[PDB]
Parts: sequence; C-alpha cells; structure tokens
Amino acid sequence: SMEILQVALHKRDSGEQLGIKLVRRTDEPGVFILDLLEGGLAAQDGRLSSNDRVLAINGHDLKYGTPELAAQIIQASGERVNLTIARPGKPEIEL
Repeated sequence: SMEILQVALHKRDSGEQLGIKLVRRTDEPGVFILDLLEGGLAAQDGRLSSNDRVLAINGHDLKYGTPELAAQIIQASGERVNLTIARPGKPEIEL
C-alpha cells in the first residue's frame, strides 16, 4: 500500500533552500527524498521522510522527472512550495 499526502513549505526569501536531498534511482522511475538537512524548512515542518517519492511540485508533474527538473521548479518558485508525495510500505514489520 501507499499513502499520498501533500506538504506545503513556505520560503522566507526567494533564495532559501528547502533542506531536502533528492535522488534518482536506476531501477525505478521518479524522484525520491533521501534525507532532510539539519535545521532546514523541511525538517522543521516534520512531515517529509526518507524514501518518499515526489509526485508533483506546485502542480508540475514529477512522476517521470529528474532531480535537476525538481531543482529548476523549486529555484523558480514563489514563496509557497507544495509537494505531493507517495509514501510506500509498512512502517513496522516483525521478521
């Protein structure tokens, strides 16, 4: 199963970073969160997580996107950055 959620972050100036490390994978399409940077906007917000898939930013489709396309969108954004995410899998497993 997967959870779909929306997260809105607000830049205090046009050059502020979100504090996210985005990666591609060779074995599946998409853009994924690897980790959040210490003290950044995303970490402060507390909703985004490692292994989340970024489906869209501000209505711009990223399903088959790249980290560089995400960077372009974010760097050119307005103050509000809305991310639509997919979060797969079980959070706890006994094995």
